[PDB]
Amino acid sequence: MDHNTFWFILIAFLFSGYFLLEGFDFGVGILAPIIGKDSAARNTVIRTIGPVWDGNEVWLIVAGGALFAAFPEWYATMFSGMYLPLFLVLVSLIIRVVGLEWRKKVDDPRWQKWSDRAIFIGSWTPPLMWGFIFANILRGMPIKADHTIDAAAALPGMVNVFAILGALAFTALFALHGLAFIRLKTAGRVRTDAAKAAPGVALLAAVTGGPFVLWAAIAYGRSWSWILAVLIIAAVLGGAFALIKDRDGLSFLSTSVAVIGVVALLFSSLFPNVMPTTLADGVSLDIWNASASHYALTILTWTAAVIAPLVVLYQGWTYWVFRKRLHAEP
Amino acid sequence: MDVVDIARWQFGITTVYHFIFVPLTIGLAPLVAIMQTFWQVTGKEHWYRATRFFGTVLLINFAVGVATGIVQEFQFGMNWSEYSRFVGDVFGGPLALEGLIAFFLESVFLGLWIFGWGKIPGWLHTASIWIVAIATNISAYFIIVANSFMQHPVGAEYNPETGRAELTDFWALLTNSTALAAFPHAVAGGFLTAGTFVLGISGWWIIRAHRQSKHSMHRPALWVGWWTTVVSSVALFITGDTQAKLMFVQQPMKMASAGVNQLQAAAEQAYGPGNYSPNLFVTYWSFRAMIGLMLGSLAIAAIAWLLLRKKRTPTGKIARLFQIGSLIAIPFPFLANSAGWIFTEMGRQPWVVHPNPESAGDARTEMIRMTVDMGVSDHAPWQVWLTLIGFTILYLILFVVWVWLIRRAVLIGPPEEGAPSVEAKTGPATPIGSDMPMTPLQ
Ligand code: HDD
Ligand code: HEB
Ligand code: HEB
Repeated sequence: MDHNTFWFILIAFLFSGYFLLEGFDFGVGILAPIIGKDSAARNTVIRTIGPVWDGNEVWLIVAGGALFAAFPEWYATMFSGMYLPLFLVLVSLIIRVVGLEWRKKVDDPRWQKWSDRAIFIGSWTPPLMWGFIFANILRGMPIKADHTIDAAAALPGMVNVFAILGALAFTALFALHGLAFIRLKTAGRVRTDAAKAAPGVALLAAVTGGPFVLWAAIAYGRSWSWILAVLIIAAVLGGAFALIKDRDGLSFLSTSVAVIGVVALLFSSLFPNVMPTTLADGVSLDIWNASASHYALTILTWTAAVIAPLVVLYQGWTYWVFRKRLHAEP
Repeated sequence: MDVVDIARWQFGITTVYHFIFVPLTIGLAPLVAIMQTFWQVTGKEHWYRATRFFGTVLLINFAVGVATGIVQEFQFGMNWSEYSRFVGDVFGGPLALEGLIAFFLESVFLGLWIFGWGKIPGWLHTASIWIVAIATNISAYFIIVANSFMQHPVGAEYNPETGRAELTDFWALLTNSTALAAFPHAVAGGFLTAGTFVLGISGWWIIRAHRQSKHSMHRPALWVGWWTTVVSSVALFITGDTQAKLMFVQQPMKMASAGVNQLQAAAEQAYGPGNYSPNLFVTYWSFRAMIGLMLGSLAIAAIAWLLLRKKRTPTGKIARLFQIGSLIAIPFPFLANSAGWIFTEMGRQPWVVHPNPESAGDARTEMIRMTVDMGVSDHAPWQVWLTLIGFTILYLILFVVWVWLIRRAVLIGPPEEGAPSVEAKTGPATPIGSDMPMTPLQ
């Protein structure tokens, strides 16, 4: 295939790795004060993602950088049009960074409660606002002839039913993903508490993502987009089901398939376009008018093919080192 | 005030906050790795205590360094879309490589260092901290390659069809003389920061312990910091001299601000009418500040050597003056790094991508220039005001908590233990105050 198609697929892969790894991250963060109900339990829940959340954050960093290098026009238009939503994502991410890293610098209840507030904000805002952003990307934006979005007139238009439903769907999906992750990476009473809170998280995922995934597949997708949406819904159901059957390995795998399917749907229903225009006079961005040079794509392809597999290898080795399930002291 | 200057202020504030914390990481990850290697090979307990103490400081600094970093990468396209379009072909490659190699290495292996003490062999733990140090240096290199393309664009050709500078020589971009000169200098700046910090804290604690085995870690750590400070000062002098020679040729307007009228005339008669000079005051005082604060670090190093020779320890009012001098000298390299980068970015003005002087004749590369007014994403000013205020307040809170938390860790002092203990689950990465209230009782 062309290099443009290859780098569209690579950006989709980077965003899927992000939304997958940072997805359980946000699920663990959201469900820490919901499942914990206790300092010992909440600390173990946060400790599940402690050693590996920085790498998950990096995946986002690389998604942004590679979308800047492969598709500069896409990077500029998406990030300038969606200014304030991205600002909210970034503020919550900063607050989560400090809330997670500084959590153990002080052994005091006031410090821990402020850390919990930081973790709450940084685990709730990013899923919501990423769903908002990506639903608006798929629906379309007021893109002009110069590939520029006003972002002040476009902001009220962004607040629509499809974007709100996407936000809720992303939050529910990442909550289910983090729940399956907690089931996989904990032992003792914390795991049982996660099982106790499984029904509510599942129901919300099934009732919000399903409508959203089907709507996005049908209205703005292709003829097989409904097939992909059915796969996503079935993956969510299997993940919720495998959790009940104590298949915490298979539950996390199924919710993983669900998240990657959501990303694959959002990008395949977008391809070949990269930024659908809502203005008739304006021009939509695709993998050709919004792209880097062939030489730049060649250099990027070489470096990415050489380095990214090694990154995945040693990150997986780290996840293997920290494979042992955590326990909660009384 | 219009959106351009608000966006400039936001970028400046956010990334000045970021490089408040970057140099300490750049210098201290290597120093912590060195201290832990010493503990591994020599076996002495005081090296383990030094590892724990300065690794506590390192982890606090690394935390605030990551968040400010996150905003900078996105801020690029959020606030400077036209810039992000003109250069993303050639500028975005170094950013992608930085994230893919250096950020992944440092994040993954610092997670291992913080959490995987007994889960891996101790030599592999020291390898993890060494990898984090090397990865921080690599990230410095790739970021500096990107900024040096901004300062001195090479390896790019203008494409009139896309109206955009496009990558045509990857090797010329990576081995840009501006990048190859500015990278060692930023590394030596980070090392000066960390060495000054270690030296000041260790001298303060030597005096404090004398006034009050368990504190035996201060003198070896003091000498580690002393050697780091001296070597980094020499490296800074050499690399800054190299960069001065480069800046003479590539960016005559920067040094003329550190003649300005002749260069302004040539600029307006080559790129059209308009101001083409930086802020003379800010440039002048940043450059001088980038120097005087190094003078301060050297002063503290010399005084520490004078007072602490031959295992000596001051006992009079000299001891109190030495403690005060150490604590006062600690912020000097942070301010020096900030001043140097402020000089760089303000003297870059009014260009977000500077016109390469050698590229003037070449038509196929003469259009790689861009100004700051033409590179900003057009926003309603209330949005930029909102983001600037939010970032400034959040960063002020983070910096205040950071100072408080390092002060708490330092005041707690070195760990009583000299070797990791299965009980209390402590290791070379455990923070000093991890088992103490917000205000420790003693
Ligand atoms: C000379 C060194 C240097 C310079 C000039 C910069 N940085 Fe930086 N950055 C680092 C050196 C560094 C680091 C030292 O490697 C940090 C700080 C602490 C850390 O963990 O990594 C880092 C972290 C860091 C992170 C966190 C990613 C992660 O580790 O998870 C991001 C997203 C950025 N930076 C982005 C930037 C951007 C967009 C810059 C310019 C506009 C920039 N940095 C200037
Ligand atoms: C390339 C990459 C990069 C980098 C690395 C950097 C790094 C840095 N930086 Fe930068 N910037 C940039 C890119 C960049 N940058 C840009 C693009 C801009 C836009 C233009 C202007 O604003 O100037 C800025 C801008 C800017 C500013 C503002 C100025 C004006 O006026 O405008 C400042 C202050 C700064 C500082 C800084 C620092 C300190 C540092 C160290 C860390 N900054
Ligand atoms: C660390 C601390 C420090 C120090 C000490 C120093 C010291 C010094 N220095 Fe520096 N810088 C710095 C930090 C610093 N620094 C920085 C940060 C910067 C930015 C980046 C670069 O550039 O590289 C600079 C930069 C820089 C430059 C260039 C600028 C531009 O780029 O434009 C020069 C020329 C120099 C010189 C010098 C000298 C001569 C000295 C002696 C005094 N500096």
